[PDB]
Amino acid sequence: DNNPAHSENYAQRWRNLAAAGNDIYGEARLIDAMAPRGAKILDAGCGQGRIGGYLSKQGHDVLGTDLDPILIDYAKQDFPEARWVVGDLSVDQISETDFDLIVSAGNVMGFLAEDGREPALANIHRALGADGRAVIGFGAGRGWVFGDFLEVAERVGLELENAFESWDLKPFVQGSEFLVAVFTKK
Repeated sequence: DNNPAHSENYAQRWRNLAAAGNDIYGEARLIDAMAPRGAKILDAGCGQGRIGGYLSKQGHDVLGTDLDPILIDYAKQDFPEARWVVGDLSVDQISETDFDLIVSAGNVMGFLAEDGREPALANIHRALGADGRAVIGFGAGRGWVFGDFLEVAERVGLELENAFESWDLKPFVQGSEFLVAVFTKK
């Protein structure tokens, strides 16, 4: 009996998040630590803008892209000092470039079709500035085998700089169940 008249408006969203008090900004903290001040940052697969929105509040120039139009609408309401766009990274080229940082923190790789994976990563690569970095974090057993992911990344020209098993920089080791991979361009 669920329908779109059951969802939260702007007030309710804001109050419910402040009242939840959840540690939801870990990924944003890492990107902030890596960023120069006023960096240009792409939140790739941004959902309703949790990471990019936080970054916009730190004075960065943020663009968030996601395929879900309802969530981009929430982002536009919640974070009007950032820029937000509906698009599917596997099929729709990102036309903007020279991003200092690009972050993927969605952790929803299983929804990305196999044939969309290389185009998605080539897309990231093209949007990256010459001296920019891409930081992509997702879990084991959540739609993408880490070795294939790295292979696809390297094939499109994203060069692994380092890898961690968490957004708080614990080292990626044998049997690690999560990957945060940092890439440079070319």
